[PDB]
Parts: sequence; C-alpha cells; structure tokens
Amino acid sequence: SIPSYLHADDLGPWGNYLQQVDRVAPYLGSLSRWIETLKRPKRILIVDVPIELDNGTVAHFEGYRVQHNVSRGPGKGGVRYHQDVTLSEVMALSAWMSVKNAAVNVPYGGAKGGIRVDPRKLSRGELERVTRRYTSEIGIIIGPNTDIPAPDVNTNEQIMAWMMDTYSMNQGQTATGVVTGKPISLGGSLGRKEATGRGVFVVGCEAAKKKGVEIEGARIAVQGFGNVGGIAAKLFQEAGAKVIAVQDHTGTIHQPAGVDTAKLLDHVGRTGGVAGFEGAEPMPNDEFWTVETEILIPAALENQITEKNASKIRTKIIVEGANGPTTTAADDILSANGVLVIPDVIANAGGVTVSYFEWVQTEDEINHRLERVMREAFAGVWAVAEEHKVSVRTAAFIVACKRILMAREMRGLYP
Amino acid sequence: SIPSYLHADDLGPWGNYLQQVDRVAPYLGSLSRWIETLKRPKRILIVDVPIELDNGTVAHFEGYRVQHNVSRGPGKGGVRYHQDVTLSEVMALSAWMSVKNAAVNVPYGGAKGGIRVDPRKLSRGELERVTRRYTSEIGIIIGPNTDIPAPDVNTNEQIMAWMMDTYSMNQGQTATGVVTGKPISLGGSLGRKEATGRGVFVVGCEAAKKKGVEIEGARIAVQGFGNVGGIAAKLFQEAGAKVIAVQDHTGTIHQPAGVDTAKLLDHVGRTGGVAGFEGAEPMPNDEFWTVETEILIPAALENQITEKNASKIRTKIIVEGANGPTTTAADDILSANGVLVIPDVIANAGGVTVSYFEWVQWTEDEINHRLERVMREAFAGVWAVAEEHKVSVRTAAFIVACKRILMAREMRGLYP
Amino acid sequence: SIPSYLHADDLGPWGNYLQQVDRVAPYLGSLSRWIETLKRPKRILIVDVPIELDNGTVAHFEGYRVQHNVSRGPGKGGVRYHQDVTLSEVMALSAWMSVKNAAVNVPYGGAKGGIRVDPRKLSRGELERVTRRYTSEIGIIIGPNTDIPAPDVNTNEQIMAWMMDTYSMNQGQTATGVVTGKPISLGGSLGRKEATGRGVFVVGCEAAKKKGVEIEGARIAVQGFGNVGGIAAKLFQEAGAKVIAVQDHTGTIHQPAGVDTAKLLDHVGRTGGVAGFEGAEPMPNDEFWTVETEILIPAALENQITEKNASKIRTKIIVEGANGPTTTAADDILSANGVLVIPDVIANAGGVTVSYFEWVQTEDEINHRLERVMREAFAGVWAVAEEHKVSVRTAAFIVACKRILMAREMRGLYP
Amino acid sequence: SIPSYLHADDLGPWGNYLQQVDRVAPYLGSLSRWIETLKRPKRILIVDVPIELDNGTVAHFEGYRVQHNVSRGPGKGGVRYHQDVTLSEVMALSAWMSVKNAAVNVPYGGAKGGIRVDPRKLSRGELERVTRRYTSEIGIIIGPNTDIPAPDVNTNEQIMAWMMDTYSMNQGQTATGVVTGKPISLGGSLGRKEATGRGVFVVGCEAAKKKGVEIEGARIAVQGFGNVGGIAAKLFQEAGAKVIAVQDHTGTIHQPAGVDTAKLLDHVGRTGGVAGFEGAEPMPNDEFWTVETEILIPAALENQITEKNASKIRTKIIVEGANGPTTTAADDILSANGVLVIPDVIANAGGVTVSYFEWVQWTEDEINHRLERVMREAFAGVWAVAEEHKVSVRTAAFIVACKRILMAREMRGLYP
Ligand SMILES: NC(=O)c1ccc[n+]([C@@H]2O[C@H](COP(=O)([O-])OP(=O)(O)OC[C@H]3O[C@@H](n4cnc5c(N)ncnc54)[C@H](O)[C@@H]3O)[C@@H](O)[C@H]2O)c1
Ligand SMILES: NC(=O)c1ccc[n+]([C@@H]2O[C@H](COP(=O)([O-])OP(=O)(O)OC[C@H]3O[C@@H](n4cnc5c(N)ncnc54)[C@H](O)[C@@H]3O)[C@@H](O)[C@H]2O)c1
Ligand SMILES: NC(=O)c1ccc[n+]([C@@H]2O[C@H](COP(=O)([O-])OP(=O)(O)OC[C@H]3O[C@@H](n4cnc5c(N)ncnc54)[C@H](O)[C@@H]3O)[C@@H](O)[C@H]2O)c1
Ligand SMILES: NC(=O)c1ccc[n+]([C@@H]2O[C@H](COP(=O)([O-])OP(=O)(O)OC[C@H]3O[C@@H](n4cnc5c(N)ncnc54)[C@H](O)[C@@H]3O)[C@@H](O)[C@H]2O)c1
Ligand SMILES: O=C(O)CCC(=O)C(=O)O
Ligand SMILES: O=C(O)CCC(=O)C(=O)O
Ligand SMILES: O=C(O)CCC(=O)C(=O)O
Ligand SMILES: O=C(O)CCC(=O)C(=O)O
Repeated sequence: SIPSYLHADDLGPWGNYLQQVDRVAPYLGSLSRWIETLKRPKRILIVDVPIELDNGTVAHFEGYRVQHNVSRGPGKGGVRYHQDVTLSEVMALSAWMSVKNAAVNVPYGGAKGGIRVDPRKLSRGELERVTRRYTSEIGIIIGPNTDIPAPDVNTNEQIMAWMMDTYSMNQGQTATGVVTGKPISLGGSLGRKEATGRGVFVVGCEAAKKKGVEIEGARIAVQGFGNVGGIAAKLFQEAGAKVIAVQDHTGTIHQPAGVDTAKLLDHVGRTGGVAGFEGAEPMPNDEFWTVETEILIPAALENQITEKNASKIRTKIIVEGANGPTTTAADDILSANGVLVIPDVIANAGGVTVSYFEWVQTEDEINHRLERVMREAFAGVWAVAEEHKVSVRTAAFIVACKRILMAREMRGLYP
Repeated sequence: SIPSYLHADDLGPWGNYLQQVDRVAPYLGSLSRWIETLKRPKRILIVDVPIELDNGTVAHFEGYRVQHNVSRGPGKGGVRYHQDVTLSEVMALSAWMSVKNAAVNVPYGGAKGGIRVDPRKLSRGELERVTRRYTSEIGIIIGPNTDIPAPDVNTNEQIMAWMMDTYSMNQGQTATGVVTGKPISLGGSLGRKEATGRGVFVVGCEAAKKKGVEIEGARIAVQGFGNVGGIAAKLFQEAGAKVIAVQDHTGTIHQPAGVDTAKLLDHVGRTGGVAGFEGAEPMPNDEFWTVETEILIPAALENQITEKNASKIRTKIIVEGANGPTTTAADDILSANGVLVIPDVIANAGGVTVSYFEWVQWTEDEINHRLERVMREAFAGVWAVAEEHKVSVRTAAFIVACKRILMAREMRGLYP
Repeated sequence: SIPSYLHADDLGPWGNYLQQVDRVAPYLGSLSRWIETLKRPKRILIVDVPIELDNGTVAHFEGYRVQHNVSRGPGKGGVRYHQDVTLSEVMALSAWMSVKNAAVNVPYGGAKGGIRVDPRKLSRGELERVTRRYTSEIGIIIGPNTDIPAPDVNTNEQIMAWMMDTYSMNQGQTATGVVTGKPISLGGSLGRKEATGRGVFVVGCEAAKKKGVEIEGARIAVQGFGNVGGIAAKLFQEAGAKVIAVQDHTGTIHQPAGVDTAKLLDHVGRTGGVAGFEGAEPMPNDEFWTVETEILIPAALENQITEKNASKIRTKIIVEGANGPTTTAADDILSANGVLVIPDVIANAGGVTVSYFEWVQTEDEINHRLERVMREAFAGVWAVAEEHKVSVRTAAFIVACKRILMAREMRGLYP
Repeated sequence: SIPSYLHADDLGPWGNYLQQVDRVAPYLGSLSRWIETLKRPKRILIVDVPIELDNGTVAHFEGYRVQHNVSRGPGKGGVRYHQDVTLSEVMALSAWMSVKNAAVNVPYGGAKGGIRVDPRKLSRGELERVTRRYTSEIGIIIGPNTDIPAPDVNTNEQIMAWMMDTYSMNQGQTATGVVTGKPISLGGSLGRKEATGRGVFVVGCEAAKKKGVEIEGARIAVQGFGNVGGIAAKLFQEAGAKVIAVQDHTGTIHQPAGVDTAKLLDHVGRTGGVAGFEGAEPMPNDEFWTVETEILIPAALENQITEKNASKIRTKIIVEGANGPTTTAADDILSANGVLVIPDVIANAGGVTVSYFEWVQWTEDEINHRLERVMREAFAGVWAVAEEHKVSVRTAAFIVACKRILMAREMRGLYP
C-alpha cells in the first residue's frame, strides 16, 4: 500500500520505482519478508527555504532532503534544482541512490535533495541565498559522517562550494567532507567532474561487446548534453563513434556525420543549450526518438522513454545516464523489440563511485580504478541476469536489494 | 500558492487553516509582507515506524513531526495516534499550536506529531514498540530545549512516559523535560491532566457572562468525552450546568435532566465510549447537532461543524475544545445566526499553558488558580481586540497571535 | 541473588541495604514485580586515579561513581574520601541516595562517589591532584544535567571547588551547576553548609513531640562532630538541650552539664577531633553507647549501632544523621526496647534538599523552606507508619520505593 | 597491591595476568616506575542489563566494559557472553588486549566487554533484547573513535550487527565503525571471520620451523572448535596435518587418522558441539591432555593448562588461541619438559589485526596475505627478543608490549 501523504494517481517517478520493486520481489528468497523496507524511506525532510528577492519581496521555495535507506552506511546522493522538483520525485531519486550504491557496492545508503526552483529565474545572488538557506535548514541531518550531498540537475561545483561553506560556518570549522563534486580548490577533481559520463561510456562499451556492436562508426543519440550527457558524448566520439543526434531542453539537432562534441560543448556552455548549433540541423523533438542508432543515451530527466514512444525507438542498446528515464511498460516493449537496456542504477554509478573516492581522499589512477569498478559491477550484474534469465535492470535490483535487505535483516528492529 | 506536496482537492484541515490566515490578512499592517511565513511550516519530518507485530510480521506506520514555526521559541505540541492522521492534518495542528501559543503568550513555537494508527487494533506491547521506534526516529529534532511533545488524541501519560524513557536511553541520560503530560511519578500532575478541560470551562464561563447566560441550569452538549471533553463536562456539572447530550466515536446519548458525568466517565472507562450508558437514551448521531443548548463544546476531531450542519445548530455559545472543529463557512453561518463562537486557539490553550509550568519546573490549587487567571486574561485581551476591530473572536485571536509571530519573524530577519 | 562482583561474606553496608529492601517487599503490591531494580545499580564506574606524589613516586587510588537509580531524574549524591571506601559501600550510599531523594520527593535519582584515600596522609597538593584526576576520570558520566556530586565524609567546599573547576576546564566553560556544596564565592551558601544538621534537628524535634520529649533540658549524645554532627549539636544546644557526650574518630568525651558546642567546634577545627577538649572528661569509646540520653544522633560512619551494642543503648529517640549507622538486627532490638528510630533516609535529607535549592539557583527564607519540607516529609512518613503498622524506617521505604518503582513501571524496559 | 574490589582468594584470570606482569618487571628498565599502570585498568564500567523475559518476568544480567589501557589509542576488544563472566575475567581479558595490541603494534588500547549470561538459556528474542539493552547502557563509553567492540565467546556477526544497529539508533545515524566482526552486508569480511584462526595457524607454522616440526603428518589436538578452534583446525588439515583430538564444552573425540574438519564443523554447527560426531570415537575429557601430539592448540576458555595437568602433556608446541589458557606455574613445568609455548598475546592477534583493517576502510587474498605477513613479522620480532634475553616467548612478548605501553604512559605523563 502507498503512503497516505502521496496521491495514487499522481505518484510520478516514485510510481515507476515501485514497479521496479515489484519486479525484483520474486527473486529475493527469504528476504521477501522485508520487501516493504524498500517502499518506505527512513527519513523525509521538507524544509521552508525563504529568501529576500532582489526586487524586495520575500520568496519561499520548497527544499527537500530524503534519506531513503541508510542500513549500509551514511546517506549519499545529489541535489537537484528544478521547477518540477516534488516530494515523489526526490523520494524516487533517493531510492535509486540506495539501489545504485548497493549495486556497485559503495558503503553508502541512498539520499537525495531538491529545491523546487528554476535557477534561470534567479539572479546569482538569489541563487546563492537559496543555496545557503537550504543548507542551513537541512544541516540537522547532513554531515561528513551522516549524509553527504553532491551535484545533480542544475547544480555543480559552485553550488557545492556554497553548501560546504555554509555548513562549515554554521558548524564553526571547515568541513570539506560534507559535500562531493567540489571545485578542485576545495578538494575536488576533474576526475569527479567526468565520472558519471565516463561510467556511462564504460558500461556502454561493455554492453556493446555483448551485443556485438562496433564502437568505431557507431551511431549515438544522446538526450541531455550537460554534465552526464556532454561527457558521455565526448568520450564516445573520442572512441570513434558518431554522435548523430542530441536533444536537450532547448530543442533537437541532427548531424549524420556526427557532431563536433568539443564545439557543441562550447556552444552549449555559451548559449545554455544545443539549439542554434552551427554544425548541425534542427530537428523536431519527437523525431529524435525515431532516429536510427546503435546506442541511445537518455541523460536528461525521468520518464522520457515511455509506453508512448518506446515502440518507435530504433536502436540496439539503451544506456541510462539519467535517473529513471525509462518506465517499466517501456522496458517490456523494448525487450520485445530486441533492445538491450542498461539500467541507470548500474550505468550512472560512476559519479557516486568517485564521490566515494573524494570523500575518502594521478587523474589516470582514479579513472583506471573507476573503469575497473564499473566493468566489474557490470560483469557481476550480467551474470545474475544470465543466471535468472532476467533483464539487466531486474538483475541489478536482485544484486542491490539482496544487499540492502540483508543489512536490514541483520540489523533487525529496535525495539 | 499551496505547496506542491499537497493536493488542492485534498487539503484537509490545512485548507481550513489557510482560510483562517486569509481572514487575518487585512489586520497585519506592515507585517503583511511576511504573511506567507504563516502558510509554510519551517520543518516537516516524515518517518518510517517499523515494528514486528505480535503475530510475526513486519508492520510499517507513518510517523510525523511538523515544526510549523519556532520564531518565538522551542517547538511545543502534542502527538496524535489516529487512523486518519495525515501530513496535512499534522501540518494544520502544528500551525494552530503556533497561533494558540502566541495568543496566550507562552514562549513556544508551534509543533505537532502524529502516527497514522488505530491504537484499538494494537496490543499493549505493539503500541509500546510503535511509540519507542517513533521517538527514536524523531529524536534528531526533539529535545527539552528544541521541541517538546505532549499528549493529544489517543495519547496520554503512559505514551509520554514511553517517549521520555526512549529518548533518555537513546541520549544516555534521564531527560524529564523532553515531553509534558508526564505521569506524576516522572514529574507530572493531576493539574496538567485536567488543564485543557479546565481551560475550556473557564473560557466558557467568561463567554457566558458576555452573552448573559447563567451557568446554573445551563444546557451543555459535548462532542468527545476524553481528556478534554470529559473534564469540561465534569466541571460544568459541578458548576450547576446540565450536560444533556454527548456524542463520541461510539454514538450519541441524550438526557435532558443532565447526565451524571461521574458515572459517564466511569462508563467510558470500562467500555470505551458513551454507547450503552444507563443514565441516558440513544440518539441518532446527526440529531446531536440539533439539540437546543446554551453551550456546545466540540472536543473531538476537526471539521465537525460545517456548512452541512451549521444552520441546524441551536445554541448561544460554541466553545472549541477540539482543534479545528469548525470551518470558516460554518463561522459565517453561526455568526449570521447569532451564535457566539470561542475559537480553539484561545479556548483549549489551558494544556500548553500548564505544559509550560511542567517544563519550567505551589499547590495544585495555586497552579489551577494561575491557569484560571491566565485564561481569563487572554480571553479579555482577545475580546478587547474583537471589539476594537468589530471582528469575531476567532479573527481577533489570529490578529493578536499572528502579530506576535510575524513581528518575531520581522525582527529576526532572513539569513542570508 | 547478589551480583557476582560482590562477595556474600563481605557485603559491607550493601548487606544492610538489602535487608531494608526485603523489609519493604511485603508492602509494594503490584510494584513487587520490579523489586530487583532496587537491588541493581544502573551504572558502576570504577576509575584509576593516578598521581605523582610529593616524594616523587606514582600513587594509584581507587575512584568510584555509582549511579544506583535515575528513573526519577538526574543522579545526585556526595563524594566520600575515606580509607575504607569500597565498591559495596559506595553502592549502598548511592542506593540510600535514591531512597532519600524519593522520600523527600526531590526530582533526583541516587548516586554516590568515593575515593579510597585517607586525606590525613596527603599533602594539600596531593589531595588537590587526586581530586582533579578523579573529576577528569568520571567527567564522562557527570554534569549539571546528568549527575551532580556533593560533599560527604572528608569532602567539603574546597573539594567541590576543585571538582567544579576541573570539570569546567575539561569542558571549556564555567559550569557552576556540576556540583553542589560549593563555596559562597562560587554560588554556594551557609544555608547549604548547615542544611543536613538542620534537617536532623528539625526531624528530631518532630519525633520529640511524638514521644513527649521536651527539647529543653534534653540530654543529647552525638557520634561524629563534622559537618552533620557538629551542626546538629549546635542547633540542639541553641534550642536548650544538653549535649553531654560526643564521640568521633579520635575518642569520646563526656560533660553532664552539656558541652559548649561552639568551643568544641573550634577545638575540633584546630586539633582534628574532640579528644583533649578542655570543657569535658575523656571517656572510653564503648561507654559512649551506654550513656543515658533523651536523643542519640549517630552522625559518623555506617554500621555503628549493631546487634553487639543495641541492647546497651538507653535513649528515647535515635535520629540518624549518618548514612546507614544502624543495622536491621539493631532496629529489632531497639524496637523491642521502645526506642524510637528515625531513619537516615528521612532525617539527613536536608542536604540534598538544599543542594536541590542550590542546583536551581535570603538565608532565613531558604531555611524556612528547608524546615517546612522536612516536617511535611516526616508527617507523611509517620502517617504511612501508622497506616501500615510498621517502623518509621519501613514506612520511609514504602513511600520512597513506591515512587521509584512506579517511575520504573511507567518508563518500562527498552527494548 | 590488588584493588579492594577484588578478593585475593578469588582473583580468577586476573591473578594469572599479574603473575605475567611480575615476570616482565625485571626487563622494563627506567619504565619500572610505571609498572603499576599495567595493574590498574583506566576504566571499569558495570551495567545493569534488565529485560522482560518471554515468560513475563523481569531478568537482570550483569554487563561489563573494561577499558584497561588507552595510552596508545582508542579501546579495542571483544564482548563475551558466558555464564562465568565476572569482573576479574573481563579485567584480565581487557589487559591481554592491551598487551597483544602493543605486541603486534596496532594503534589501539585494550578493552573488553562481557555479559554474565548463558545464551543456550535464552530465546533468540531474549538474546537480542539483552544485546541491545547492553549496547545502550555502555554507549556512553564506546564509539568508532573511542572504544570499538568485536566478537569473543558466544558472540559473532549477528551480535555485532545488533550492537551496531542499537548504537546507530541511539546516536541517530548509521555508525558502521562502532564494532568490528560485522557481517559482509554491513561492511565485514570473510577475512575477518577467519582471521584469528588463520593467525594461530600462521604462527604455529612459524614455531614448527624453529622446532624442526613437519606440518605434513603432524598430529594436532584442539580444545574449542568455534570461531578460533574451528578455523585453526581446518587450516592445519589443509596443510597436510592430522587433527587427532578435539575437546569442547560437550566432550572429547579421538581419531588417530585425523578428523574431517569440514564434516566436524558441520556437525558442530548442527548439534552445538563435537559430541556424537560419527567420524570419530568418544574419549574421556581428562585423557585429552595426555594424547601425544606435535601441536596442541587451546582455543576454548582460560585456565585449562595448569599445575594439575601440565606434567601430563605430550606435545612439542603449544599455540595459544584462547586468551589466558595457560598459567605461569604450567609455563614453568612445560618449559622444563622442553615444550615450546607460543603465547596468546602473539598467537591470537590475527583478529585484532584484520579488525583494524575493517575499522580503517585489495581482495580477500591480499587481506589474508597481509595478515600472514604481519603475523610472521611480529612472531619473528618477539623471537629475537626472547633469544636476546634468554627468556620464554611469553616473557619476550610482554617485554615488547609493555615497553611500548609504558613508554606511551611515560611520554603522556600524569595530568595533573
Ligand atoms: N553526477 C551527476 O551529475 C549524476 C550522477 C548520476 C545520475 N545523474 C542524472 O543524470 C541526468 C543529468 O544530470 P546532469 O548532472 O547532466 O544535469 P545537468 O543539469 O548538467 O544537464 C541537464 C540536461 O538535461 C536536459 N534537459 C532538461 N530538461 C529537459 C527536457 N524537458 N527535455 C530534454 N532535455 C532536458 C538539459 O537541457 C541538459 O542537457 C539527471 O537525470 C541526473 O539525475 C547525474
Ligand atoms: N491536552 C490535550 O489533550 C489537548 C489540548 C488541546 C487540544 N486538544 C484537542 O482536544 C480534542 C480531544 O483531545 P483528547 O485529548 O480529548 O482526545 P482523547 O483521545 O482523550 O478522546 C478523544 C475523543 O474524541 C472522540 N471522537 C473520536 N472520533 C470521533 C468521531 N468520529 N465523532 C465523534 N467523537 C469522536 C472520542 O470518542 C473521544 O471521546 C482533539 O481535537 C485534540 O486535538 C487536546
Ligand atoms: N551533606 C552532608 O555532608 C551529608 C548529608 C547526608 C548524610 N551525611 C552523612 O553524615 C555522616 C557524616 O558526614 P559529614 O559530612 O559530617 O562528615 P565529616 O567528614 O564532616 O565528619 C565526619 C565525622 O565522622 C567521625 N568519624 C570517622 N570515623 C569514626 C569512627 N570510627 N568512630 C567515630 N566517629 C568517626 C569523624 O571524627 C567526624 O566527626 C556520613 O555518614 C555522611 O554520609 C552527610
Ligand atoms: N576473534 C575471536 O573470536 C577471538 C580473538 C582472540 C581470542 N579469542 C579467544 O579464543 C577463545 C574462543 O574464541 P571463539 O571466538 O572461538 O569462541 P566460540 O564461542 O566460537 O567457541 C568457543 C569454544 O570454547 C569451547 N568451550 C567452552 N567451554 C569449554 C569447556 N569448559 N571445556 C572445553 N571447551 C569449552 C566451546 O565448546 C567452543 O568450542 C576465547 O578464549 C576467546 O577469547 C577469540
Ligand atoms: O555523487 C553522488 O553522491 C551521487 C550523485 C547522484 O545523485 C546520482 O548518482 O544520481
Ligand atoms: O501541551 C502541549 O504542549 C501540546 C498540547 C496540544 O497538543 C494542543 O494544544 O492541542
Ligand atoms: O547534597 C547532596 O547532593 C547529597 C549529599 C549526600 O551525600 C547525602 O545526602 O548523603
Ligand atoms: O577484533 C578485536 O577487536 C579483538 C577480539 C578480541 O577480543 C581478542 O583478540 O581476544
């Protein structure tokens, strides 16, 4: 049964997560007794985030920090700034953290934050004030040893610096370990910046090996061209693939010869989106999903590959950079159509893997260890998929949830 | 706008509270720029409360602690165990705490807790385990100097004792100030246990003087016969009133000679409700609202006097012991019909008043004498404001309370 | 069943305390279920207290803090420095604290401290160093809101000042509420210094009314002439009584005319004890107990009125200033001889009552409220004794233990 | 002088420890002035552990946590559940932790915990409640940076999980570092679980080299077949040795061909002990000590090799898996009989060594490979000391450890 604070016909991403839980249920053996633990976050914190606007009036924004499961260790997970941030969305994101963390076996529980705001509508000062007030409000449950935030959509090294500074001033001492994804002047690295994109690239290459797809001249489509999508695209072109189609919030472009990802990155950084890129042609947004490719990389927001457009997708491999881009109804259609789907909770875990590295701590040393971690987790999940004759997503959930509920099992209930 | 985590077609009591806020808006003056602070709780904590049931299976209950506003001091407010506990309801209850605390001028912010559970369905052990797990889950935001819980619907000295012990054991030291409503053996009193009901009685008498109603012979109806309703009814009969009708969750009883509250209290204690009481007749639940009285006392749950039944009410004074029992639509109808309505946020504040006396530390009589006097003073103050602005006592109570709460916000400012 | 860390043949005062608990068991009713709580201290802390001696060598002393029961509130109770301090003794003293605190109804659990040292064998420097090391070592379980020490045998305002300072310096801030019995300069009072003796005097007068003993001309004998004994004798002489026999660790003196208590106080202060006092005749220690009196006040150490000498006693009232001066075998003998015995756990509760007054914070007003509390506590216990046909001691335990165990019952067990 | 809270005629294991300290006294040099530090634990905490039994009765158990010496670092040491747990035993166990941690040079002081309880007499629910109440009571002095418990007799990864969870719920955050010996799901390893038994095997092979004893074909007798005894016997059989006699609390078995340790471990798991094992013959308990072996491994409880049975032992090497299994009087007898005794404070330090590894953040084989190396090197260092002073390995081990502990005490000094 769903919690009374949610509406059953308005479950958003959390409704998808719950479907993914139902699908792993038959594979949990005696851990089944504990399955409801997956459907109930330990801690939901909803905080008022009031600031004085530049125009003189007071503005109130919804801030969230959800700790979904911390059986295995302190909470870990990013912070989203987006106009569509909601309780149900932050809950789902915190759950996929719990599952991805268990799946790649980092000693972290899952947590997530969000502010319901479009940062484009705020001045730089307003953005800073919102960030600091939010960090003050959630300070009561975060900390280097308790719950460690990180970037997500519309947040970045600057937002993390403001968070780290605010928490430090509040507490009275510099605490670099309270957030990851920090600027290098404060402890972070170019390693962490490209970690998520690089993980996506690595597991996409491992899947291509399985699917018999050659990376040289492989057609790639990417949704999103920010921290995850932009980096994944850069690495695939550098591997000799052709990134032939990109869609973001500003529109869609198309380049049969493959875009110059370097120039497109600079263009995205200069205008805020791919629309207007000189080295490509504009394309209707719907046509993006029908462009024939070898690999499709959803790396924008959730619920993008759905019952509605899944059948018209013509690709060999989907590699989920985004959290929850694909629904379970879509999974079924894509499988029936012979598409290999590499799940978010495996594919995008590069970020939290290096976040772990940053929390504990060449650039090549880091990356080579990450690539090892990502291949090994992929290898393991693949073996579980083969063993139980299930999709890679289900297999990922088998591995992650067995680790989560065994922790619950051993820890027990008090009292 | 309303927060995105609520639905507009499902606001519960929070919707009623927002309407009450709209009505104080014209009276805030320069503090109007802060009015949205009243519509946004500072802190919403929702916790999982898992236990193993006696039967071997794991059960998960919804737990809540909402700190609506702490501009003026630490959080203060009860914990409700009820099957219809929801986010919006605990939100509304915590907001009424902020207002009532500012109205009677105790240095507490408003907070409230809830567990979505029917205690009737739980064994005594299960109820303990639920209470302890809840307490350990919200431990991170409560404490004797931070947020202090107390009883509410279906909770009592035993539930409070369990919360206090749990918190103490988690913290590693006895912390008797972490909750109020404690049993005598842990720092509480019979004073606090009858405080809210006594506050209702005192305030109802002050109102009766204003409307020219004599207490001796006066007909009283009471919805709810628990901690608040039972004591209120008991005190009114002892003052010479006739409690002629009682409704609770088990049924409605009617007795024009006035019930023996001593015997009815005992009956509710043995059986669980007023249903089946010897000294009365059973009456249809809807009919309860139509019984002619001098004073009607809703002391059960919220949203009980509505546009559906407000025109049918025949009484001179409503004194709200319950939180949120009357909607703003009902207010308009009752006022049109010349009914005097004394708002919850004044009438039921006797509890948090003596809760303050428990937390901060004189005979019981002396303690009651100060309580009675505190309630009289706050009533007279709110009444003076009602006359000043020619508004209802509810609006005046909000004028007084929100001016205190928002001036605190104004002075504290925003950081950064 | 006694704990394994004690020896049955070597129980010391704990053995007497256990017999007292057995004597209250028939009167607990439904609270009998919890009676073992009285028999088991929540917390025993034994600490090494090493210092460097003046002679250049290292000395190790035994330090103790026992928290017997904290159901009703934070621990409260004094610290004894004495060569015969032992685990069993500190346990017993902490348990009498719990009981007296509930009998007089202050919101404190029972606790006690001790250092097995004879201060007469230490220089002032050494005594200070021992006091400070001991405070640092037990720091982890004491504090203004947790456990509040106080004086007892061979400790006083100077020991308390050192304890308070050490704790403040360890914690980084002045914390005056960490102990009671402080010097005036640090928050304390003459009211607290005389509180225990005054309580003994008050209660003694209430018993005298019950037994028809006139204070005017009454013969008083006091064992111990320290903080408790000295002050009680002083108040009784001021009330017109004759203090005719005093015994302390240095000897016994006798003065049928009644000693000048003021001069004897001065003499003890200068020489260390009553021995050699000019205004009295020396007398064998054993003969002390046979001197006929109206009121006998044991205000020294425990186990002083026993099966061996109880039959020899010729007095009308015994008022216990000391903790546990009278064994249960002695109670029975005394009972049979028509001697009224007013128990320690009522008679000496003046200290903790004004200690409470100190912990929360005129002198005449402060004493006027000490006297009212003591009379009301005495009348209440007297009522219970008559109601149940039991001794005053048993009645005091009835009142105290019903309050202690009802707090236990209500708090329950977690888990 | 012994502390007044102990009896000279009832010192238990603590008395044996003191004899051991006396034997190292001539070798301390200038650090002699601090010898009494070895004989006085910094901190003894004894706690009441009340629970409600399944039959409705309140039961009180004795809980202990003794922090013997923390000059060199945070406290580290196991928790024993046993019916003969006593103050003197937990003191002795804490002190051997101090010594072994210094001997193998891990940055931990010595501590130990226990509950005087026979787990066989409690249900699983009762055992859990005891564990949790104990953890909440000793919480005030344990923590990941303060004092980190671990397994010992009758405790294990399930007990560790419960301690960890309790401490985390009390503190309000997951704290996986508060204990070691955790299950894999909570951060523990198979390396840690086999660690002590493995270190016993490693040093046993290091002594076998010194004595020219071939592991292949060597006769082994083990007392105790739990976490230490079981894994040690397995590792020896896998190295070609024959495990010919096993004694545990249920009895003694004999098998001159060498037991299948895999099948015996399974039997012990299923029935609780070695009694009834089909693959061997029953044998009188006292005869266990007279069986001729190459290697004898006491891996049960203390005081098993004494004046009484020492002259009867026919073996080449004794390797102490247990804490304090051998008295000083037995030591002398064994030395005169040419038996080589490898002491507990070196031989069983494998656990704390990997406990350190767990607490701090390589495959399971690299973990083991590092364990093997540190154990060989610590053995070789103590051996060099023993030959330097012409003393036993036990005395040499104390020389190494006590010099390090007392130098730490010397530098830190006394405050004030
Ligand atoms: N370390 C990380 O940053 C990390 C780790 C794991 C998963 N993720 C997930 O990866 C995804 C992207 O994260 P980011 O860090 O790249 O965000 P980012 O803010 O750098 O860029 C976000 C991208 O999403 C696109 N987008 C937004 N709304 C869109 C719409 N309606 N239609 C199409 N595209 C739209 C934007 O145009 C932009 O390209 C999110 O799902 C995030 O949760 C991020
Ligand atoms: N100190 C306090 O307990 C306190 C303080 C201030 C306000 N209040 C308010 O007073 C009211 C009652 O508090 P309590 O402490 O009396 O609770 P209580 O649990 O002692 O009893 C509650 C009463 O409500 C009645 N009730 C429940 N459902 C009903 C229904 N559907 N129809 C009619 N009656 C119904 C129950 O039968 C019972 O008589 C609540 O609104 C509570 O918020 C209580
Ligand atoms: N606030 C308090 O100080 C307080 C409160 C309650 C109870 N008590 C009890 O009162 C008693 C005395 O307390 P104090 O504070 O007066 O101690 P104190 O150290 O001021 O004087 C103690 C007295 O005991 C005497 N004494 C010691 N050994 C003796 C022996 N073998 N024979 C005879 N006399 C001996 C000493 O000579 C001295 O007169 C103790 O039992 C203490 O626990 C003290
Ligand atoms: N990591 C560890 O577990 C660890 C580390 C270092 C030292 N030790 C020591 O090793 C010994 C056991 O460790 P464990 O972890 O194996 O305990 P365990 O509880 O797994 O098994 C204990 C063994 O002792 C046996 N035993 C109990 N009483 C006995 C008796 N009277 N006669 C003969 N055998 C008896 C039991 O039958 C069982 O075989 C203890 O001395 C413990 O302190 C354990
Ligand atoms: O780096 C992290 O902590 C994880 C970032 C995140 O939220 C994600 O993996 O989606
Ligand atoms: O006494 C308190 O602190 C809270 C009482 C309460 O919950 C209420 O006033 O409704
Ligand atoms: O003042 C106190 O806290 C108690 C003094 C004391 O030790 C006693 O009452 O015996
Ligand atoms: O793992 C540890 O901390 C040590 C276990 C223990 O108590 C021992 O070595 O005997």
